[PDB]
Amino acid sequence: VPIIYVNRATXKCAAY
Amino acid sequence: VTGDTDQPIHIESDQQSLDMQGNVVTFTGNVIVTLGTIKINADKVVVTRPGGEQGKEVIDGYGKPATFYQMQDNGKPVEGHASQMHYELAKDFVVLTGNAYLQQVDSNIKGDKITYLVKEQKMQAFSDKGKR
Repeated sequence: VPIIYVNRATXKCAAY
Repeated sequence: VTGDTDQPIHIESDQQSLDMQGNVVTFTGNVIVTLGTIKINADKVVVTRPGGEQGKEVIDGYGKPATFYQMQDNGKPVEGHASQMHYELAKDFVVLTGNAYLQQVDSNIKGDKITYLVKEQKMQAFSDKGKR
């Protein structure tokens, strides 16, 4: 799968 | 955006770490999982893959509290809960098990396990063989 994970604790992201 | 594929899975979490082998992780702290305007409130979530071997990988999640939101195809918002959630990329659906609940004014499902088919009315009891 295409994934995106984001921090609530910083408001910034990375794909998996 | 997609291919002719499953939609991209979105996860918002408070604090986690990444894998020294790049393939087995966890997402943690008052977590939201979002896909197809399904929402899942969680506490701990998993994603795990074998580098792309046989093209198969899985998604799992737990919540304290857990909440499962969807829209229903009849143009309505819906909420619910379960002790755990699971998905895999050849299933059309997401499955919820242990201590599960979902309700509209039109329908109630609660007990072992929940699934909803985002094209067809087969929400049913499927009482379970392992709390996982």
